[PDB]
Amino acid sequence: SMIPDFMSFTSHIDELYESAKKQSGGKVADYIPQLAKFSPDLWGVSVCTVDGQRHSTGDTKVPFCLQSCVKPLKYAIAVNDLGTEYVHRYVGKEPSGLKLFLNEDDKPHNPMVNAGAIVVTSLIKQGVNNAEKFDYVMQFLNKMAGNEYVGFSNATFQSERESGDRNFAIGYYLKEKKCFPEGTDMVGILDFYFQLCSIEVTCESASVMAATLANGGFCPITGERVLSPEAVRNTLSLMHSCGMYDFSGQFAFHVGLPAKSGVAGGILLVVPNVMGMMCWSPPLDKMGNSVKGIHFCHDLVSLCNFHNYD
Amino acid sequence: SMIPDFMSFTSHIDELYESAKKQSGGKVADYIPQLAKFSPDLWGVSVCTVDGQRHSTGDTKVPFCLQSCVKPLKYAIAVNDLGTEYVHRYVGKEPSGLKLFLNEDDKPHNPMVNAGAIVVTSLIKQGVNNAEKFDYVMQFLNKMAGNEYVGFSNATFQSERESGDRNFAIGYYLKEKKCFPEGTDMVGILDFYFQLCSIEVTCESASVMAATLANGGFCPITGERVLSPEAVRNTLSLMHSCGMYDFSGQFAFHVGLPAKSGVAGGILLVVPNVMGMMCWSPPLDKMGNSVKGIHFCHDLVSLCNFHNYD
Amino acid sequence: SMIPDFMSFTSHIDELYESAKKQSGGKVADYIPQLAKFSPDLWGVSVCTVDGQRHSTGDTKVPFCLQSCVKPLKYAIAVNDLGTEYVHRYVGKEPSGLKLFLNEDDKPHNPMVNAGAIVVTSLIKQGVNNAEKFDYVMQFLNKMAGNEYVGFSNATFQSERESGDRNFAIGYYLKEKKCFPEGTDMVGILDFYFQLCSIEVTCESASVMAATLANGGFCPITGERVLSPEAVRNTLSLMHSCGMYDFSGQFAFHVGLPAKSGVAGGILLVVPNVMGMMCWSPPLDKMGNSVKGIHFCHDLVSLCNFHNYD
Amino acid sequence: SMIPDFMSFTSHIDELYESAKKQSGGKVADYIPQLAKFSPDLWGVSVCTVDGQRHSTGDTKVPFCLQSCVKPLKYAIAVNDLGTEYVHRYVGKEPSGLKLFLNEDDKPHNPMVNAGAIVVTSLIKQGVNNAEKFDYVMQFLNKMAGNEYVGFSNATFQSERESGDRNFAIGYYLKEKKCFPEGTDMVGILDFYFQLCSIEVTCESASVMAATLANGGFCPITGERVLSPEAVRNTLSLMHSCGMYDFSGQFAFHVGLPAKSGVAGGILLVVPNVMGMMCWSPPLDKMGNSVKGIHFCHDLVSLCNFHNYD
Ligand SMILES: NC(=O)CC[C@H](N)C(=O)O
Ligand SMILES: NC(=O)CC[C@H](N)C(=O)O
Ligand SMILES: NC(=O)CC[C@H](N)C(=O)O
Ligand SMILES: NC(=O)CC[C@H](N)C(=O)O
Repeated sequence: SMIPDFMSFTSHIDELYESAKKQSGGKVADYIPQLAKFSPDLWGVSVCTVDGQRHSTGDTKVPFCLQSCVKPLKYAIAVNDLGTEYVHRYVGKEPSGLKLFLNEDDKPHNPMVNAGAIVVTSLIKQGVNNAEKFDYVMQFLNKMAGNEYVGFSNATFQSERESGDRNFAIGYYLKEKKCFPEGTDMVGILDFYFQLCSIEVTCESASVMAATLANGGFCPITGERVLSPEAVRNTLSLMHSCGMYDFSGQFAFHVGLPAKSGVAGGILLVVPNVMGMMCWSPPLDKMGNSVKGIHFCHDLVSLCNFHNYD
Repeated sequence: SMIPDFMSFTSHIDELYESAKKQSGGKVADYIPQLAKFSPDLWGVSVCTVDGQRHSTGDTKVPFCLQSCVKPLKYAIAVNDLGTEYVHRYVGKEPSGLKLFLNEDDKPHNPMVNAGAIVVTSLIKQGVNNAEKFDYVMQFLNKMAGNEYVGFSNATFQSERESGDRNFAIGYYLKEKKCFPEGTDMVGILDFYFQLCSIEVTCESASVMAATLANGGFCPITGERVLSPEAVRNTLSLMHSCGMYDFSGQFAFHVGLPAKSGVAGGILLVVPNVMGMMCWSPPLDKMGNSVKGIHFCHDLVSLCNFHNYD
Repeated sequence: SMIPDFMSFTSHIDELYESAKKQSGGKVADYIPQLAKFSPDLWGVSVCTVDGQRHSTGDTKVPFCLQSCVKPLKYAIAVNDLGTEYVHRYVGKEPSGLKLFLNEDDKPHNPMVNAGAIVVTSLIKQGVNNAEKFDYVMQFLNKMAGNEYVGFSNATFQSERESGDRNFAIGYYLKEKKCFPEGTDMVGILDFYFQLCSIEVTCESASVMAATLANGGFCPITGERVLSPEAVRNTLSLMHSCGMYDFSGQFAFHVGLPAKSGVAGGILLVVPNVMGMMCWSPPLDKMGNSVKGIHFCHDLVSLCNFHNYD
Repeated sequence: SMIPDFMSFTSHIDELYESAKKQSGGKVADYIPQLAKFSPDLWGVSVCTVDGQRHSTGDTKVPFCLQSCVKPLKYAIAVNDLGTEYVHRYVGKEPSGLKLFLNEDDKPHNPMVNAGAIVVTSLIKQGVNNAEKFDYVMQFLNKMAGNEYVGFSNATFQSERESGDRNFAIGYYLKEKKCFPEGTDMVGILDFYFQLCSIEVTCESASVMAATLANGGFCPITGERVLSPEAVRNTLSLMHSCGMYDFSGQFAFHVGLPAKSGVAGGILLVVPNVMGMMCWSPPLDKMGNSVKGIHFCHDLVSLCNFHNYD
C-alpha cells in the first residue's frame, strides 16, 4: 500500500542513504574490543516490504551483534508463548526517567531497559537448560529472518560477561527484590542474557525480522506465522515509546515509528503494514544511537510521510 | 474507511455505552463546588466520523467544562500560529515521571501538564489584551467545533482562580526560571489559563473538535481547514503519550489512541482518519480519569481493533 | 574556660584574620543592587566571649543585612514562645538533599531552608499586625545583641520583595499543602519574611547575638535571660547540621561548630560555653558561603581545637 | 567530670533500665535464623567511664553480633592507618536522603551506610590475605575492648553471605563505578565485610570499645593509645550524623550523642570525655533501631543533660 512504485521508492532510499553518509560524527562503542574493532565508515541500510520486495545499499552483509536490538525480539517471543498477562506480572509497560531501579510495583519499568530484558530472559522456555533455551530462540529468530543470516559471536559473549559488572549488579538487585520466577538461577539467566546480546545478523536478515513485525507477525518471505498478533502489537507499542534509550521521547515525537537501537550501531525500524528496516553504522551519539541511523530515520519520515500521525 | 457500515457500528457503540454504564465506581471531583455539583450518573458518548456522520447516546447535551481537555487544543493553536520550533523553545516534547519541576533544559516536560499548559498559554496571541486573546481562542474552538456548542463558565473560572494556589506556585516558579517570553504578565497569563479551563462544551460539540484532529485538521462538518497538518501531528503525538495523567503509559499500551482526559470527567478521544469522540462521566478514578470513560475506551479498542498497532 | 589568656587568644585571631584576608576569590551576590553595591574587600571579624570580653578586627562596624543569618534567630524566638512540640508540627528537624519540596510529612525539612523559615515566620506573634510583629522581633534582637546595633534596610526589603519570585512560589506551594496555621495571610507572612531578611547588624552587634546562644541563652553583656534553654539547644543542633547551605555536611565534619551563613557574606558562628562570632566578607563561593569566612573558620578550629569532637 | 558521684549515677541508670524494660514493642530481625533465634526479652546496658568505672544491668554477658555497630569501628581503623585524606578519596562525609546510589562524586555518601562500609573495608590492610586482614582487625578490637570479650559467629557469617543479594548488588555496582582501590578483589572484600559483621561482643566488652572512643582514643581500662585523635574525631562526627539509619536526624536533634545501631539490636553510644555505652535488645522498630535502646537513650539525655548542646 501507499508506495506505490517500489522502483522509485528505492531511488529515494539510496538518496537518503547518500545524505546520511556525509554525517561522520559520533563515537564507536569501545567498552569491549569486539565493538571498538569496527570501522566508523561502515554504513548499510536494508529494506524488506510486507510483500517481500527487498533493497540494500552499503555494507548490508557485514555481520554485527544485535545487542539491545534483540530486546524487543525476545520480548515478542515471551508474550507469544506466555501471553500479555503473565509476562507483565514481571515487567512494566512504560518509559521511565533517565538509573538502576524498579517502579512503584518493584518491577523493571519496561522490556527495553536492561533490568527488564534480564527479567524477560528469565521467562523464556523455563525449565530446560541454557543450551536448549539458546537453541529455541535461535529457532525463532531464524523464522523471523526467513532463514537468512543469524549467527553468534563468542568473542562478544565472553567480553560481555567478563565486563558486565553493572548487569551483574542489576542481577543481584532483581534477585533481592524477588523479580524472577520461583527457582530461577540468576547467574544462569545473565549468561543467557549475554548470549542473546551476542547473536549476529546483517542489515539484510535483520530487515526481514523487522518486516515480520511490520507484517502482523508473518514473515514476508515465507508467509509463515511466527509471532501472535498480541505479541506483535505489544512489541511495537514498547518500541514506539522505549526503543531509543533516552532519545525515545524525541524520536517518538519527530519520527513516530516503532524502533530499537543497539550499541553495535544498529537501528531496527518498523513501518507497520509497509516495511521493515535495519540501519547500521557503528558511530553512536551521546544518547547511544547510531548517528547516521538517526539522521536517516528523520529524513525518511520527512520525505515519505511515514510518521505515526501524518 | 474500515467501518464500513456506520449503522451497525453505531449499534456496537450503544452496546459499549450500556456496558460502561454499569460501572458506578469513582469519585466526582470536588475541589470546587462547580465540579461537586455534578451527578455521578451523567454519562454521554458522542461520535463524529471523518465524513460528518454523527451519533450520540446518553447525556450528550449537558454542558461541562473542558478543563485539561483544552490543553491539546490550545497547544494545537500555538503550533498552528507559531510553528513547532518556536513553541518548543518553551516546552518539552515528552512524558515525565509522576511533581512540580522542569526538565534538564529548565522547560516544562510537555504541553499536557499544568506547567506546560501555562507556558503554552503565554505564547498565544501575544501583545493583545486578555479579552482579545480569549476571543481569539473562542473563534478557533468554534471553527474546530463546526460552530456547535462552545460556552463559558464564569462560576468555574472564579472558583478556579480563587483556589488555584498550586497553579500560582507554578506560575511564580516558571517566572523565576525565566520560562515565559520577554515581557510576560505572569498573573495575567494564569488568569487567561483559568478562563480557558472554564470553556464549556457538550459531548456533541467536543466530538466534532476531536473529529477535526482526526481529519488532518479539517472540520468534518464544514470542510474548513482549521489547524495546520504540523499542528495536528504534534498534538496527536503528545496526546498519545501524555494525555491521561499518570495513566498515559498504560493507556498507550492497552488502548493506543490519542486522548486527553479532564477533571470534569471528559475524555477527548481520537481515531486518526476515522473519527473523533467525547466520553463524559464525572466520577473519576485514583488517576483522575473518568471511570466509565476508561472502561468504554478499553472496550472500543478490544472490539473494533482501533489500537495504533493492531 | 579553656582560653585561658584572652590577650594571647586575640593575637591568634588577628593572625587568622590576616591569613584569610589574602583569600580574594569569590563573587559578591548581585541578584539585587543592595548586595552588588558591596566591596569584595570588606572583611571583619568580631568576637564576644561568654564573659563579655570583646575584640574586633577589620570592617566590624559597617552595617550589612542578616539575610539567612536571621533564620536561626527567629527559629529560636518561636521555640522560646511556643516550645519544641508546637513549632515542629509545622517544620522538620533535619537536613535534606540538595530543591523546592517537603518531607514525607508534607513539612519543610528544617528551619534553615527558605520554606521552613517562611513557615517559622508564620508562627511568631500570631494575631497582631505586621508592624507589631516586626517590632516584637526587633525587641528580641536588641536583647540578644545587648542593645548594640540593630537596624533595617528598606532598600533591601523593597528589592527582596519585588524580585522574590521563588519565595512567592514557595509561599503559594506551602499554602496549597496546608503548611501554615489556620487563617494565615500568606502574602502578609512573605512580607514579614522579607523584612526580617532586611534587618541590619554589624559584626560587633552580631557577635553578641551569637555569644548569647553560646551562653545558654543569656546575653553576656547584660546578663539577661533572652532565650529559653530549650530554644538555644534546638537552634544550635539545627545550625550544626543545616546552617551552611549545601556545605553543611562538610562544615560539620571539618569544623564541627554551630553556624549560619547568609548571602550578604556573613557567618554567625558559635562555640558553646566559650564565645560568639560574626565573620563578614561579601565574596561568596559556589556554595553561597563567604570565602574569607569559611577559610577563617577552618583555621580557627585547626588552631584552638574547638571542633565539637576534639 | 560532671558526674560527680558514680554511685548515685548508677542508681539512675538502673532506673532508666527498668523504665525501658516495660517497652515491649518491636520486632526481632529475622532475615536470617541467627537473628530470629533471639528472645525479645533480652535487655542489657553496660557503662564504662573515661576512668574505668564499670556498671552493668540485665543481659550484659550474652554474646551478640556487632553487625552495623562495627562500621564506625573499621572506619576508625582505616583513618588511623591511612589518614582522613586518603580514606575520603573513596567515601563521603555526610548523610544522604532515605536507596542504592553514590553522591555527585560517585562515592558512597558516608562510612555508615552499606556501600560506604564495603568501600572502607577494601582500604584496610591492603595486600595481605583475608585471614591476615581479619586477624589484624580482631587485634584492633581487642585493644579497643581492653581485651574483653571479642568473638566470632560462623553461623551468622555463612547466613549473611548466602543471603546478601543486596550487598552483592552494591558490590558489583561499586566495582562498575570504579569505587575500589586498584586491583581489588571485590568478592573477597564482601567476604571480609560479612565476617566483620559477624564479630561478637557483649554489652560489657562493647561499652569499653565505646569508652575508648569517648576517651580520645585511649582504652580506659589499660591506658593504651588505640586510635589516633583524628580517627576518633572523624568517627564521632559521622556517628553523630549517620549512625541511626533513617532515625539519625531525629536522634541528633533529641539526643545529640554519637551513636551507632545494629540489626542485632545493639546501640553503641558515646558521651565524649565521659563514658562509653552499649545498649542491647533484639526487638527493632520500623527504623531498624532497638526499641528499648532508643527509649533508654532519650531518657538518659533528658535526665543527665548529656545532649551535645545542653
Ligand atoms: N545495546 C546495548 O546497549 C546493550 C549493551 C550491553 N550488552 C548491555 O546489555 O548492557
Ligand atoms: N483537568 C484538570 O486536571 C485541570 C484542573 C485545574 N483546572 C488545573 O488547571 O489544575
Ligand atoms: N541569605 C540568603 O540566602 C537569603 C536570600 C534571600 N533573601 C531569600 O530569602 O531567598
Ligand atoms: N546492622 C545492619 O543493619 C547490617 C545488616 C547486614 N549484615 C548488612 O550488612 O546489610
